[PDB]
Amino acid sequence: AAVTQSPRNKVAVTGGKVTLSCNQTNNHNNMYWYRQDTGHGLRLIHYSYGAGSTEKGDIPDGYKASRPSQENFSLILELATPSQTSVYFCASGDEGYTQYFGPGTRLLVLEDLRNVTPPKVSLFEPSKAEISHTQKATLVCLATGFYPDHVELSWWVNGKEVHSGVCTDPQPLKEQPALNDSRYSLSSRLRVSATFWQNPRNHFRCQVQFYGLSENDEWTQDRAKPVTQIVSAEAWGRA
Amino acid sequence: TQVEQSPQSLVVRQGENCVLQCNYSVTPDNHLRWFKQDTGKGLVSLTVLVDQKDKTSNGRYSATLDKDAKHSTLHITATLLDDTATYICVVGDRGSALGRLHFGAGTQLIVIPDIQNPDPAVYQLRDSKSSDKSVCLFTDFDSQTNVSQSKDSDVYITDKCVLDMRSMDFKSNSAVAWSNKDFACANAFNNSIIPEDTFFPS
Amino acid sequence: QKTPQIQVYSRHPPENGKPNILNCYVTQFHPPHIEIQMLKNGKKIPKVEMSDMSFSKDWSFYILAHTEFTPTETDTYACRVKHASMAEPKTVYWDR
Amino acid sequence: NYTFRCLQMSSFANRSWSRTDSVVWLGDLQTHRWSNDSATISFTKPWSQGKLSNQQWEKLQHMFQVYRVSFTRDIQELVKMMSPKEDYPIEIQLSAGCEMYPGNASESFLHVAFQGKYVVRFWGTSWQTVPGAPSWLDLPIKVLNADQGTSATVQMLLNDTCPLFVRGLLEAGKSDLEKQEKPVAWLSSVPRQLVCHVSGFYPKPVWVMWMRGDQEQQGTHRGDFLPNADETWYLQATLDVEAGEEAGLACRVKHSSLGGQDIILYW
Ligand SMILES: CCCCCCCCCCCCCCCCCCCCCCCCCCCCC(=O)N[C@@H](/C=C/[C@H]1O[C@H](CO)[C@H](O)[C@H](O)[C@H]1O)[C@H](O)[C@H](O)CCCCCCCCCCCCCC
Ligand SMILES: *[C@@H]1O[C@H](CO)[C@@H](O[C@@H]2O[C@H](CO)[C@@H](O)[C@H](O)[C@H]2NC(C)=O)[C@H](O)[C@H]1NC(C)=O
Ligand SMILES: *[C@@H]1O[C@H](CO)[C@@H](O)[C@H](O)[C@H]1NC(C)=O
Repeated sequence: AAVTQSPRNKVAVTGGKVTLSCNQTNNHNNMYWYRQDTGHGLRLIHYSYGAGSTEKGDIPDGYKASRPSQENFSLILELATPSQTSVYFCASGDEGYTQYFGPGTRLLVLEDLRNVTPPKVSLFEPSKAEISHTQKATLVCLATGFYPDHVELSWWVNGKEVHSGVCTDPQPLKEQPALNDSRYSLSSRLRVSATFWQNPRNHFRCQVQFYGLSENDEWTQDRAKPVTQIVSAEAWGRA
Repeated sequence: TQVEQSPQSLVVRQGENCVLQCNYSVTPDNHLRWFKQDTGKGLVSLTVLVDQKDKTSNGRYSATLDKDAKHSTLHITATLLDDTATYICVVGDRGSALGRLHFGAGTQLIVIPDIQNPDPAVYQLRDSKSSDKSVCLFTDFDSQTNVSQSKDSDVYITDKCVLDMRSMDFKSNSAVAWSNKDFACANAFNNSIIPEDTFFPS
Repeated sequence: QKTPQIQVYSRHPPENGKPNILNCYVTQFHPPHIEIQMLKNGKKIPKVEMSDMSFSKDWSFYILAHTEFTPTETDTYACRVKHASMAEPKTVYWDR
Repeated sequence: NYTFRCLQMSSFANRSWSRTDSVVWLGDLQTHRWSNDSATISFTKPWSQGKLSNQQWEKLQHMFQVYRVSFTRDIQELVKMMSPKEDYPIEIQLSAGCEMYPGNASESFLHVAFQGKYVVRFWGTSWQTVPGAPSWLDLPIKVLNADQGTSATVQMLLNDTCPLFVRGLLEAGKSDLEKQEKPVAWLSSVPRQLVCHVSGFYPKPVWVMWMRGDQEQQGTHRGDFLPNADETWYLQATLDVEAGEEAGLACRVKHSSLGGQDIILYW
């Protein structure tokens, strides 16, 4: 059984309308909307027993639910608020007790979208000192000057994502801790064998997926629109 | 809050065993499920206990249910670095779709990596597209070594991070430091208590 | 909806001047929400005992009401019943 | 052959308000009452605990106690699951128990009525709809059958715990069950329908016939068996006759309480 959610990640503004979607092709009659908040367990918001149905959960305030069909169940936030910043989980199930959960949706409601900025990504090639000394090569990536902290950093070797020998900062650090609206920075490392980096045919690419404004958000400011986008840096191997 | 988890968080070293508690007052208690949630990721089910007195085992994971005491434990045998996640207890009050699930806040687990042959060093790494700007990488140091945050606000030092070169079975700690405003790798990790035999090249 | 049936009768032989028990027995009604009063000269008797409501194999509800009464040739005894199936309350008088 | 009955009746007025009352009969005698207000089940006979130990009854009361709450939320959820196909007010009854036969033989039942109509029964290992029941009930049924805990519990209760308990009840209540109570008879006529009132007899089987000496009257019309407060029975027999035929007739009553000593009451 598989359950999907769209979007996977979202940045919104106070007063705006936000629709979180949930797709399930398991033919399950029942679908459930939860939210996760640190300090609490998952709390139920809304649930549906089939197409047309919707029922209030434990914490239904500020949320409206819609079940257009067996396949889809949507959570609608009519007038968004910062109190609605959470990871939202969708679940579905048949007549049994098992509830199958989707991947989860991070929602961040900001007061104003003015300070939103995509990252500047820079891939730093390994040291020759390391290669000779350790017989291993560590690539280092760096995303800078981005706001808010809703990004996903991934490493790509020859068009295919790698996880082995990778680790990212668990949390992005503020560039201006003295500022309340501070833009963030995130670092990540990829480590491969020296002989693998020495191969000139190996294409290395650090990728940051940035989550910002929708293709429907209004933008009046001077610089370019900080829309949900990918920013990446890349390098080739060398002997 | 009808579900309570203990400890709130714990820190173990790679290889050691840890036991996670769950106590509940949910009436009735049809079943209890354990979840593993990697930070940022979703809810991976580990096992589900159902009987009055129940025991299960899913690999290194093994759980026990005593409904009379309304209590459950999850033992993890020989912890790996992968086990670093929040572990969630969930009690369901029916054996059908009429049931509501009751979620615990979760026990947080942090597993400290086992660095076999530490070889601490600081390397300088340069930008591929603009070789003027560079970074300083403190790496290959053991677990005992802590990295202090950046005191100077115009310098940036990230917290330690552990990567696993899986196909080689090799682990290493790393931390990245860089600044734009007078700054070099030789004098970057003076902020932190570095080992005496830390390799400084060039 | 099932319309109720009221049957009034005495426990012992109805002897004028001798203390006795009167039974009001309502049956064959649904829904089970019902108000039942035992009356002496059209007036509600204070301590009227009521048994717990039950139903038969045909699913229709029944309930027995009983009070202590000392009958005379002049006094009238009745059983007033209010139920959702009827627009107007129904009262059945005791007869010997 | 005694039939044991646990009679549950639930009223669901609207989305929030509801109540559940229960009464328990062994034969024509009440053994237990469980009002909505009472958190615990009440004994109405000194022998209502049967041959069960104090721990056994407690484990069994707590089981039902949980069930009542479980049942309340479950219906409300099944209403939501069906809406708008079903709507308040909702009236649900349950007739569950076991009938006892010679030897160690017994048959158990669980019958559910929705809005005064018999719709669902537990049979063998699962819930099923009866003939005549609406098709939308298939879903609630499917959901209840999904719950394997309830199924295992109900099988145990119907297969084992019912007949075991009632076999214990019959021993503990022998004196009350095998009790004998003498009927009292009196006569009256109404504009003339000649009535033979009979009251205070136990057990329920009785024989009341109008006789002109030996002539068992063809016009004898027996009424309905009506209960008394002190757990005895009342019955009347009305005869259809013309005026002047009052004398020469009598009402005869046969009962196990008298044992040959047939009551003969002349007018
Ligand atoms: C089957 C039992 C008698 C037979 C009598 C034998 C008992 C003998 C003992 C003598 C005791 C004397 C005292 C009598 C007290 C009088 C009150 C009882 C009268 C009613 C008859 C009882 C029949 C019901 C018993 C079912 C109880 C089962 C129990 O507690 N089950 C729960 C389960 C709760 C949870 O927790 C459980 C653990 O406890 C398990 O883990 C379960 O898996 C889990 O789900 C469930 O919520 C269960 O579904 C509850 C609903 C019953 C269905 C009936 C609905 C009919 C369908 C109609 C719907 C139409 C749709 C309308 C819109
Ligand atoms: C309780 O009794 C019922 C019979 O009344 C049992 O149900 C039967 O189960 C067998 C196999 O287990 C089936 O082949 C039959 O079809 C069932 N009978 C009916 C009439 O449906 C049930 O197994 C008993 N349960 C327990 C726990 O003893
Ligand atoms: C019946 O009992 C339950 C639990 O005690 C209660 O919540 C409910 O309000 C009661 N019903 C009525 C009508 O008082």
